[PDB]
Amino acid sequence: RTFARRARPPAAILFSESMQSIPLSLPLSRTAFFFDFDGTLVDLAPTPDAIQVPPDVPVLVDALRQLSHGAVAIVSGRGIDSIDAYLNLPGLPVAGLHGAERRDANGDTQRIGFDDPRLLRIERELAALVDRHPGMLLEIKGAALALHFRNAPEREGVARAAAERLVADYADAYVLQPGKMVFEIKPKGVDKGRAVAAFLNEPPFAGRMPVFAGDDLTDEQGFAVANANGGLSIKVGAGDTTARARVDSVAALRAQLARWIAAGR
Amino acid sequence: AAILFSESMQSIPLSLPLSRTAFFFDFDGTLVDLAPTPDAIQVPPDVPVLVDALRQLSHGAVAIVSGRGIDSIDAYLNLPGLPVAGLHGAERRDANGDTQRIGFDDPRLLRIERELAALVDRHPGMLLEIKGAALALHFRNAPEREGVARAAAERLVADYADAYVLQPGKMVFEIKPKGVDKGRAVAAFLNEPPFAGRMPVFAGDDLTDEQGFAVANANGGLSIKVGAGDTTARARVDSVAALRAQLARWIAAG
Ligand SMILES: [Cl-]
Ligand SMILES: [Mg+2]
Ligand SMILES: [Mg+2]
Repeated sequence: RTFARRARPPAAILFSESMQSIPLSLPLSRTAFFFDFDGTLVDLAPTPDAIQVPPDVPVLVDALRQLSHGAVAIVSGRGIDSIDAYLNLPGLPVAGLHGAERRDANGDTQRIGFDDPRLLRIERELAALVDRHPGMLLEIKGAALALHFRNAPEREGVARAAAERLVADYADAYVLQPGKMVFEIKPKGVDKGRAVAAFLNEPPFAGRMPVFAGDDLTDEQGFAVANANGGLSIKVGAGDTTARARVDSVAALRAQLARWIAAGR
Repeated sequence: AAILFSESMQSIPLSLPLSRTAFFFDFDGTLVDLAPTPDAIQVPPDVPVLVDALRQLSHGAVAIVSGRGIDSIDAYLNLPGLPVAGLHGAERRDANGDTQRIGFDDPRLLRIERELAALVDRHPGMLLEIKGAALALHFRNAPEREGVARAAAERLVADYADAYVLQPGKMVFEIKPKGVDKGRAVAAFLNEPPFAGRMPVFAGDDLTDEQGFAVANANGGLSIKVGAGDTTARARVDSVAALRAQLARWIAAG
């Protein structure tokens, strides 16, 4: 009785399942761009509050946004408000907190897990933990928490055991997200891949070839979704990855975006 | 160090490391309920008890930051040597008991005040309110004189733009010395022992507290808005009583 007629997909480029060379150019108005922030567009700093955002970063993101007609999103472990504080690009689509909050292209923001009483109980136990361990840093991120040990590397074991134990106490609602010198605790059932897939179901992203660039373990789910959709996954820096392409550094990734922009306009 | 709040909304934490936290509280509408007139406020004895307990447990890193003057705060709190920034920062008693004033007795303020006293004497309904080092030109009871009030106030501020700023309000134009606001008072405290180096908490209820929220946030701390309204504060509580309940729990956890 009913059919499922589709329009020919706007994507004009497909990447196969193999390692790939980063293209010289991309048809910017048929491509969707998803970027992690720390360690990807901006260098990782000794603490989250110490990152330095060069002026090139907002200029390049905004030019990509213009030339692609809005199909650029930040998909970060930071909160949306933090990303807004550093780029000040009004109305930029942002998935923050590994997908626990997302602002779509209309500017509507959805959040999950904020004000959850269990997070406050987890937070209180981690606060006591970092009290006993100088050099560890507890970062409170709205609906998520980050247990940093970059300045106490000898405490990686106690950070892991504490975070794994608290997550297990609330395993129905929370999940662990390891990262470089950090363990983050975040609501269950949201991730960077799901956030990318949600963007790709909405204008202006829908039907376009996706690009995803990231540097850490959380980003592998973004690479997975970009690959499943025939797109281009770019790992920044060293490490095993499912990304199809790799660049050495934040500067080298930045340089790729700059070339795509120049080739476009 | 140890505890950082990100730029995001935030829940009120169940506890805080009191010996490593700095606390800054607005007074009216934040620690005590709003009143129709300034002297009609009632300060329950809970307020000085909770403030003093936090002062002891944090080893001195508690300050009041209010538009009220220091002497008024002392009259209601009776807490000896409590650090207090009064009159929006125009007077500030530090942790050593020394009071620093900005613009008090300035010859220029008295000249501005004399010009405005001439203006208000001609135009009934207008009222000149004198607030130590700052002035307020009211026209609530003479609303048809708003343009006269605006031109005169702007002209006088312009004659001393080096040192005075104009701030419009509801049926009023405020003339304040430069560098006088709650954010600057917070910032000054955080450059002094025992506040220096500590994660700040700042609680407030209206627009004059927004700069205090911004300073707490810049330092990775906890800004708390009392009541409804748009704010830059990261956390929110429903009421004066609700905020007091948070302080009470933080103390009891200590
Ligand atoms: Cl993820
Ligand atoms: Mg990253
Ligand atoms: Mg107030």
